[PDB]
Amino acid sequence: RPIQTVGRRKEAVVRVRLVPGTGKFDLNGRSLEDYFPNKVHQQLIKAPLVTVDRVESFDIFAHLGGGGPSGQAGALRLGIARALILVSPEDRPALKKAGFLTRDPRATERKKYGLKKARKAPQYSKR
Amino acid sequence: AKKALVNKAAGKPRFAVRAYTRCSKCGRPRAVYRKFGLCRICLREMAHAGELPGVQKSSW
Amino acid sequence: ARLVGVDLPRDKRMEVALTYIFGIGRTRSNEILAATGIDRDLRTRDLTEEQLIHLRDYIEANLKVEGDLRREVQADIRRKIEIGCYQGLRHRRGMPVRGQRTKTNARTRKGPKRTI
Amino acid sequence: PRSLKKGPFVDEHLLKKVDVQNEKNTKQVIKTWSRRSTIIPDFIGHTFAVHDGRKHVPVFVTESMVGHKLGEFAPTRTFKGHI
Amino acid sequence: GQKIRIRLKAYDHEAIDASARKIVETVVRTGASVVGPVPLPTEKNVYCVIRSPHKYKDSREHFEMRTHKRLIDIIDPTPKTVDALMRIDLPASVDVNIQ
Amino acid sequence: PRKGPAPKRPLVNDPVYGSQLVTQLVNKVLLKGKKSLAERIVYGALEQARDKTGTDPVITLKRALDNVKPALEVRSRRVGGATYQVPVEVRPDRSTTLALRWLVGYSRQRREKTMIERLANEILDASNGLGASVKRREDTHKMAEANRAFAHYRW
RNA sequence: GGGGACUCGUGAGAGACUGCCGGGGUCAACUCGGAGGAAGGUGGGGAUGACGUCAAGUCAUCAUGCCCCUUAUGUCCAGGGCUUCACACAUGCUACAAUGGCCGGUACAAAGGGCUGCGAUGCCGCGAGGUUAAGCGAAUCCUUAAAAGCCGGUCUCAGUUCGGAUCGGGGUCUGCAACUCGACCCCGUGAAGUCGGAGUCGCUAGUAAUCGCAGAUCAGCAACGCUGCGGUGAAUACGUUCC
Ligand SMILES: [Mg+2]
Ligand SMILES: [Mg+2]
Ligand SMILES: [Mg+2]
Ligand SMILES: [Mg+2]
Ligand SMILES: [Mg+2]
Ligand SMILES: [Mg+2]
Ligand SMILES: [Mg+2]
Ligand SMILES: [Mg+2]
Ligand SMILES: [Mg+2]
Ligand SMILES: [Mg+2]
Ligand SMILES: [Mg+2]
Ligand SMILES: [Mg+2]
Ligand SMILES: [Mg+2]
Ligand SMILES: [Mg+2]
Ligand SMILES: [Mg+2]
Ligand SMILES: [Mg+2]
Ligand SMILES: [Zn+2]
Repeated sequence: RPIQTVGRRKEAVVRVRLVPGTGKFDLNGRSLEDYFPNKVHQQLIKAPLVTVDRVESFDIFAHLGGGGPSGQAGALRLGIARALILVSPEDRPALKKAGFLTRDPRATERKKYGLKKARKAPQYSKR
Repeated sequence: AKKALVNKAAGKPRFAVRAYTRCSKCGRPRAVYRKFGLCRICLREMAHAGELPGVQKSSW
Repeated sequence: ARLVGVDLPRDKRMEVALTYIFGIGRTRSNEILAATGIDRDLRTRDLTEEQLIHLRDYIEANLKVEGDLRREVQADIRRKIEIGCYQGLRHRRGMPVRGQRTKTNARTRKGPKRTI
Repeated sequence: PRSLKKGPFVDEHLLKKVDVQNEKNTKQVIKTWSRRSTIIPDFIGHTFAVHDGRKHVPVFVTESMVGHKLGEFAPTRTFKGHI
Repeated sequence: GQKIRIRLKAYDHEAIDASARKIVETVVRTGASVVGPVPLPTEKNVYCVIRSPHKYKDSREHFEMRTHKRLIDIIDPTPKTVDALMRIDLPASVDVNIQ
Repeated sequence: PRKGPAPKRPLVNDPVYGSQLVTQLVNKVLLKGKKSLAERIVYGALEQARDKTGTDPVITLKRALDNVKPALEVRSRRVGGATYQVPVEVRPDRSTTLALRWLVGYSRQRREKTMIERLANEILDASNGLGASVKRREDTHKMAEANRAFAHYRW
């Protein structure tokens, strides 16, 4: 069976299809630099791949949906780390120490009634 | 509200834009919804009493 | 380079340089410079005198500029006063004429604060 | 009614108070309660009594107020000054 | 084929699945075939009123209204189950459609 | 707060320059969540910094900070009927924080056109010891060297 | 066509309890730190307001004891008023620009609304809109193009290509009707404002800050309000001396 994993960050959902290859990020029918133009997002897409040193192999492609450019970048970080385990069960103590298996549950706090935002209160004005 | 003005809003007024909605239970002119036909006060008693279905308190 | 009596300031791009004429904004300056073939990205110090003849006859045939626009404005304000309409009663006292709020505002039609 | 698809708006109870006077050429004052009516080029020379809230105000359509409403010439609010 | 499409809508859970899994189970005994109850997404109306009848803008109640929606879509058409879809004891809170 | 220290937040290494000091500089430039805008200023000003020296700019950046780190600050306290300043020692991770606030803070009111060239002048005028952020080092020290008499009130 | 792999929708479940290990403590409650784990000590957030205080608020949601009006304080309608304006305060918005304005190209959302409706597509109009009409009682069709962002070009510190108040002209839509007193569009005009005195407010993490989108009321709308939704995303907290 092919490798079918999923990671999700805030509202993004990635579907990584890790295949053994030469290293090529054709995300959603689009290359890496064309989809994530920022250099900082490109560091954490391949950050699970530099801890294990398989950056020259294991070419991926995924489906991207929901969220923004950084939620999709953070969700794809979780998808790589949850795909290397299914092809290699011995680098599990290496990825868990760097904090790459953690889903990082951090959502947008809801607006509360009587306040302008989640926590931002109006002016006080005691007189 | 006044009993003369509750019957006026129920009938057929001249110049059809002149019509408006009151609360079906008390006759309040303001803050009357269209899904229920009730004002915000009368919505609050009947949703707690269970007298109109689907509606309960919400938390997310 | 005096065009209509307006004296276009030097070293200014011609799309913006024509906006200093009283009656020509930015959108009119896109069609002054379209029927006369002059490009937008042109410094006004490189303005050929043969080019300047082509926009001293397009303006006097199709637009309304200094003098005979500033007198049309002060006559329409004049017309509302002698008929005695609402805006003529409202132009005489310096209060806003378009139904603006006059309780905590309208500092433009009035002066600064007075603080009685 | 303010669009150039349905013409101007004059009340039906005011056209047949002036078209019964345009034909027999009299200048009687019209006691109206219709501020919203539009001065059209048939009101030229007539005089109206427009209701402002408490009384009737004599307005005289000369020639040049032929594009306005009839209620712009009867000031509703009274104000002199705070002192 | 796709001839009988039913569109059960209700206000509460444990009344829309009990009315489909065991009550519109009464047709597969005739030798028909269903594709199971298909859960659709749920509508959530939102209301937010002032608690006080006067002057207290900052105190509020939130009332919702969930409408659960399911779909069954039995495949095989038989003339003796046309009436067997009519005489079914539905509860009061559930509305049925025939598409 | 009342209940001891709060856990401070980690900073990942910057991908272009292998150092945590650059990614700590982009968070002082950052306003209104425009982080990709704040990274095009700090990456831009460091590349403008190597075109006037030739030296690698994160080596230029650390010599810009070693001339604006304060060693003594001047925290205040009220004692009796007159309040007066007290010199205390600055811990090392505050000296990095209080210096990067001064490079970004005095470059926003410097006389050039773009933020990329205002920041690149203040780094180079602090690597030589001539800028206006350097002058606040020997104004913080002069106010801390005129108050050694009050060093016995350390809260 | 078809597929049950992945996601999502939504039903029933598992999961976190100091359960396990080490140190401190009457072997106590507990406490500091490790292993596993998606999550660790209440995982984040909501719903939830004890006995009572303020003769706190509402006789104008409703209900009501007394007192009062009954050819008027009842009641119908047309106009006007709640929108005034020497001023004073409070809450917001847009700003004073280069971490920006404008022009062109190009990515990425969530939660909602729709039959007295949603108006695709095609055409006409500079545009708000007009007209024809396919589809859809909606995970199906429409609302729907998210905007900040990214790339490139221009402006060069000026009361300006910043600001968009005010005023002149011409329009559209809703409605019996837009004068008093509606939003929106176009052309022109281009005021104050160059970061704010004493004082003072909010916020400890997906927070503040900033950028848009949807709803309820609603023919239309003075929606910059309210209640929600997601995108990008900080800096600090030594400490209890002082308020
Ligand atoms: Mg937010
Ligand atoms: Mg208050
Ligand atoms: Mg109405
Ligand atoms: Mg409890
Ligand atoms: Mg009292
Ligand atoms: Mg009272
Ligand atoms: Mg009473
Ligand atoms: Mg009336
Ligand atoms: Mg009012
Ligand atoms: Mg502008
Ligand atoms: Mg653009
Ligand atoms: Mg067109
Ligand atoms: Mg000035
Ligand atoms: Mg300036
Ligand atoms: Mg707190
Ligand atoms: Mg509306
Ligand atoms: Zn009611």
